[PDB]
Amino acid sequence: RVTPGSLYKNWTNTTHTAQLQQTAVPLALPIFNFDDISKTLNKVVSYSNKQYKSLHHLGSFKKSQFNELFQKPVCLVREDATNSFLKKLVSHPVKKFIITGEPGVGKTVLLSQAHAYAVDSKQIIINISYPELFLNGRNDFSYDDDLKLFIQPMYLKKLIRKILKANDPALLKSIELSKDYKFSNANPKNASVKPFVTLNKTKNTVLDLLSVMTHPHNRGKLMKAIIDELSVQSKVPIMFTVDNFSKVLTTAYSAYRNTENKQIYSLDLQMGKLMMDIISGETKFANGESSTILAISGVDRTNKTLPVALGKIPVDPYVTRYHYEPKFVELLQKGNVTEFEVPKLNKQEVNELIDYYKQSNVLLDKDITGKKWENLIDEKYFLSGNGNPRELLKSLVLSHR
Amino acid sequence: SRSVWKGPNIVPLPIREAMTKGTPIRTNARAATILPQFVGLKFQIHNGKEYVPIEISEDMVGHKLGEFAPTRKRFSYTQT
Amino acid sequence: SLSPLAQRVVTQLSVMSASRKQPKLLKLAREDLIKHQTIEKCWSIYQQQQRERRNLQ
Amino acid sequence: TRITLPRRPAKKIQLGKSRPAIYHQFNVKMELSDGSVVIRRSQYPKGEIRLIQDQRNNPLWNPSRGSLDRFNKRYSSLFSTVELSEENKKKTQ
Amino acid sequence: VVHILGKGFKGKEVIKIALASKFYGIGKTTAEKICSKLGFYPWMRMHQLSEPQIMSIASELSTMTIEGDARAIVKDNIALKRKIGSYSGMRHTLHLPVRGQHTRNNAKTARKLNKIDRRG
RNA sequence: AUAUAUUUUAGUAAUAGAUAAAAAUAUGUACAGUAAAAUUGUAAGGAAAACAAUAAUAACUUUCUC
RNA sequence: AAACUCCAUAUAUAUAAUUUUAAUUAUAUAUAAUUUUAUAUUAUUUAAUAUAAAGAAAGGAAUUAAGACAAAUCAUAAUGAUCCUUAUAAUAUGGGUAAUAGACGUGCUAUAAUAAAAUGAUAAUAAAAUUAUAUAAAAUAUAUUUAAUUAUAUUUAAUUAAUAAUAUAAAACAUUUUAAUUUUUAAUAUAUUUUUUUAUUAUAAAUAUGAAUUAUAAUCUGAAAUUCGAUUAUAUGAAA
Ligand SMILES: Nc1nc2c(ncn2[C@@H]2O[C@H](COP(=O)(O)OP(=O)(O)O)[C@@H](O)[C@H]2O)c(=O)[nH]1
Ligand SMILES: [Mg+2]
Ligand SMILES: [Mg+2]
Ligand SMILES: [Mg+2]
Ligand SMILES: [Mg+2]
Ligand SMILES: [Mg+2]
Ligand SMILES: [Mg+2]
Ligand SMILES: [Mg+2]
Ligand SMILES: [Mg+2]
Ligand SMILES: [Mg+2]
Ligand SMILES: [Mg+2]
Ligand SMILES: [Mg+2]
Ligand SMILES: [Mg+2]
Ligand SMILES: [Mg+2]
Ligand SMILES: [Mg+2]
Ligand SMILES: [Mg+2]
Ligand SMILES: [Mg+2]
Ligand SMILES: [Mg+2]
Ligand SMILES: [Mg+2]
Ligand SMILES: [Mg+2]
Repeated sequence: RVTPGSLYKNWTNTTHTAQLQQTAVPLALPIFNFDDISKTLNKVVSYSNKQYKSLHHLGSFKKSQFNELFQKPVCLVREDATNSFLKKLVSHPVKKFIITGEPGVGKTVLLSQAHAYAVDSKQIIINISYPELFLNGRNDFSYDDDLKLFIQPMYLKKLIRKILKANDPALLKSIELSKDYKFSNANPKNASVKPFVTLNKTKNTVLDLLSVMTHPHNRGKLMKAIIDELSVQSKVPIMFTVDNFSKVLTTAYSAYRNTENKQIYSLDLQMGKLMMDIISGETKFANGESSTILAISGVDRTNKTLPVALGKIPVDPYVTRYHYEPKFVELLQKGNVTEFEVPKLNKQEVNELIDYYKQSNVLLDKDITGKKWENLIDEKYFLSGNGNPRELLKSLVLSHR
Repeated sequence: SRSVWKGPNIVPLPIREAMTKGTPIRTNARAATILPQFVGLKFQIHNGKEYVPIEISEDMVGHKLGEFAPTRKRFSYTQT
Repeated sequence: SLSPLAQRVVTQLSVMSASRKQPKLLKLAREDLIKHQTIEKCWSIYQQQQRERRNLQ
Repeated sequence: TRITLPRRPAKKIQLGKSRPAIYHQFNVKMELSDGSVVIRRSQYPKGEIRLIQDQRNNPLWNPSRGSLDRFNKRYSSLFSTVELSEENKKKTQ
Repeated sequence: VVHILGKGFKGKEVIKIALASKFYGIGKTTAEKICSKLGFYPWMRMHQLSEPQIMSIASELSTMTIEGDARAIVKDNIALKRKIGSYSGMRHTLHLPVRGQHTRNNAKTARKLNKIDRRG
């Protein structure tokens, strides 16, 4: 008893997935570029078209945000938060960050900005938004024999596709291969004719490698090969990113069960192990400017692990595996992860946001009409808990109290 | 003693004399666990009112004696 | 038409019945028939002899 | 009221044509309680059977020659005769 | 659609849960163990199963003491109870509650299905 | 081992004996046989259900044998 | 009757070497209101409405008279009369008070998505009360390959208490999941909705509700758990 047009989903899903961004005012806002941050240092800025294209593919813009409020997802540049982070990324020798903060402070937004910057500066981006998919057991998996770990060839395929599409092909096909690669063919065409697909050293490309389509049991092998290729190449920078890395840290054991009924460890998987290797000084990328940018989510569980990894708490040895996994900490220490605290909004920034919202026509009538502007701003600041952006946004729009 | 450790529930009885010569054992215990040492001994277990004659088979070995002497009469209704 | 119990009874009945379970008749050639007769007669004689031996004893 | 199988018309066996009921029978080996095997013709399809309770292990047929099991299993550490002697005072009865 | 060991299954039915629902011998833990043995990802659906996987499941079910055999064990136990002049056996025979309950009022479920031939 | 085609089987049903005192075609003819009671027993079975058993072989023929 | 009374409230004073700390408290002693004042608007100096300025100022408990109902209690206890005195008095062992056709009250749990379940350790936020016929912390072991959870066992740290324990309150709020529901899944492509979209293929009246009833195994208390107790596990999964 359902039509195509009617809304059948729950609220959060509906807001994400039903395009109510359709009925919205076009806004001629400035464009996000790191080279011209001096112009737009503390102003709202729409992303470039190319950036948007890349960012959507990656999975930067998420469901629980209020990206439905505008024509397209929008951020502002911040001197204390985003700009400083970008500068650190540019300058630091290690280039290896974990974006920490309170729930709703704007970690994902920071990640999205970092991605956009990377896109601008001719870099490949391997984004893993929501590791919950590979960590929790809701897709097929298999123990590979060559690689001593469990591969996940539904998730992997999706990730490969994202990598292919998020990045431009000219940058991606500038990379020649280091080794030759045999794979099992899995086209609808040439199934009987071509039993195997072969990629040569100099002739073939990374783009071509990505476009390969194998059976599930070779997908993990393909992924491994791709990563190796990217590590080897020194022509283009590789930005690796993992958002909701908190889940990964806490969920040490996956929901998958091996032959004997017991839970599989995250490092015994392909994806989680690979990710950990990337984080640590192990799969070292040949080029400079090649970063790993991790991000915590307030959604996920909290425990002693991440604080212990960083310069926060001394290592209590007696706390349990559930609330403190030491292997993960050790791995984090190995690859010198310098954490980045996202600061809460200043008064001026809050004011600027409120002004933008007013321009876009999100503010309620009781806020605008018959009220001093400065007083309103102060109230908004108070209700957000002194500049938590999400909370502020909620107070503005989702209050109706 | 129900729990496997510390069991069974043992009671003093005239067992050896019954074993020698078929003299039924009039139990008023009802909470003594039956043992393998008395299968094929005649017991006369109390019912509240009247002692009930039973010959202990090998299927009874785990159970209590009072489980085989049903105290209440089988219920009926006088359809008036 | 019939219950499962009725069906099972019918099956049981069939087990006992000669309906469509029995082979063709054992036909013989005349020489074969003679051979059979000689086998049977000799056997019968032997059995009689044995009976007499036992009886005599 | 009376449960029946209602008869069809009977098939006329002609005089002389009546054939004896030779039922299908297998030669079946019965191994008794001890290793003594005996062949017997049987209608059920099983070439070999071995028997547990027979005349060859019954006391009536040779005078000259699992609740309990469960109990034994779960009161094994105690080892439960001496125990009988200990728990058998014949004063009270 | 997807038949396995005689029991029919609708598609999109999560395998372990479906197994627990249908087969008499198994609950939650047993179904999970079976899935682990066979190597299905948890929350895999019944429609996703290939034919060899189905056969392997069927084999696993056959190896386990389930369905009619499991039911029979329960029946045998109650028959044994009845055989000895036991209180529990007596209760089973008379269709009253067995587990030391009250029956001045509310003993309707027991009356309905405390038989010697229990399950159905 | 498996696929298709063409067949064959499975409609599962009682008498197997010239049946002989359970019940059923009550008039013809041909062939053959003998009932009942009482008694002694035997799972439920009991005075009363079913099944078993309960007069005599002299002479004769054939067969085997001392 | 009201009032004095108690609890709770506001204020003041006292005391507490601010390690028995919670001073944001506890407890003795006061004071405080059955609130006051003024402007108006209706009805006759007052009384209800409204407005204003002054205040922390707004509840609950106990107390339920006379009579009546020959209301309830001789099973809290006691006493009158009356009856029993080897029994209607006294002790032990077991059984019963838990029986089950129908019926009647009180409750509890349910019949799923403005509602159920997993999870949430720099442990979100309470109060009141108990612990020398005790309260039992941490930690080890088993159920259970990690560990947590829950349940037992092991063994008693601390305190007979503003000091330690019972005891990290729970809803809340947040992520995840949820059949009925082809209102979803997964194979392909697809892309500026990517924890997602579109296209084409295949996905065909009690559940992944409920927890009655029963089977087996363990554990707890006790000397003893059969009639007849309480947990945990693996199955069972009515009715609704
Ligand atoms: N920094 C920043 N954050 C914003 C802006 N606009 C909205 N946000 C909010 O940033 C939030 C993302 O915070 P995040 O740290 O991912 O929350 P978490 O997932 O709970 O950790 C969203 O909820 C947005 O509402 C902006 O212009 N800048
Ligand atoms: Mg996040
Ligand atoms: Mg089941
Ligand atoms: Mg008063
Ligand atoms: Mg203080
Ligand atoms: Mg009065
Ligand atoms: Mg009266
Ligand atoms: Mg009175
Ligand atoms: Mg009196
Ligand atoms: Mg008295
Ligand atoms: Mg007395
Ligand atoms: Mg009562
Ligand atoms: Mg009441
Ligand atoms: Mg519910
Ligand atoms: Mg403890
Ligand atoms: Mg304390
Ligand atoms: Mg808590
Ligand atoms: Mg129903
Ligand atoms: Mg349930
Ligand atoms: Mg429930």
